[PDB]
Amino acid sequence: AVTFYEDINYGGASVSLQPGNYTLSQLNTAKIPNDWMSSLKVPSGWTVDVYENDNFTGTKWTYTSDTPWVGNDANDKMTSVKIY
Amino acid sequence: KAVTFYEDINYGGASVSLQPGNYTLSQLNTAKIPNDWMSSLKVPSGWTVDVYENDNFTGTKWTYTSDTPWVGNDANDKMTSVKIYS
Ligand SMILES: [Ca+2]
Ligand SMILES: [Ca+2]
Ligand SMILES: [Ca+2]
Ligand SMILES: [Ca+2]
Repeated sequence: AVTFYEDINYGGASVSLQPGNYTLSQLNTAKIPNDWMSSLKVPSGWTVDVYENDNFTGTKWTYTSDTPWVGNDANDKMTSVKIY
Repeated sequence: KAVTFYEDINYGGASVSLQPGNYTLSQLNTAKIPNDWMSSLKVPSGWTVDVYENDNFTGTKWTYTSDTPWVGNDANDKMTSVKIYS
């Protein structure tokens, strides 16, 4: 599973998700708010595509390993996400 | 690294740089890229650009993997939505 974090360097509230394609509604149901994610852990061999807008549209930021900082553009922008 | 779209062939005219992602017509226009406008593009190494004729990634699809001074006659001024990925 992938773990998403509120704050940089794996800080604040955290929620883990198995692979899948999660819309904003599905994220909210798992207690992940909109425009909230700052860091994440990604198991080796997995890809996380973070989308700026809902339904897997808008800018996409790709992570293939643990990161304490998603970057200036990606920070607090996650609205949908694909994990595969 | 970003994809730069140009108004005219040979990287001419107005230009807009875009990060990877799946952009609908609405999102393209918000990024200041008009409909049916793109004529050439620069593509970062190892990136793929899927240019769609219609909205929501439908219609004819043209694919580019390097700097392209001439998108081709069919593709020219037809970009309405686009997927950029590595
Ligand atoms: Ca945050
Ligand atoms: Ca967002
Ligand atoms: Ca043009
Ligand atoms: Ca078109």
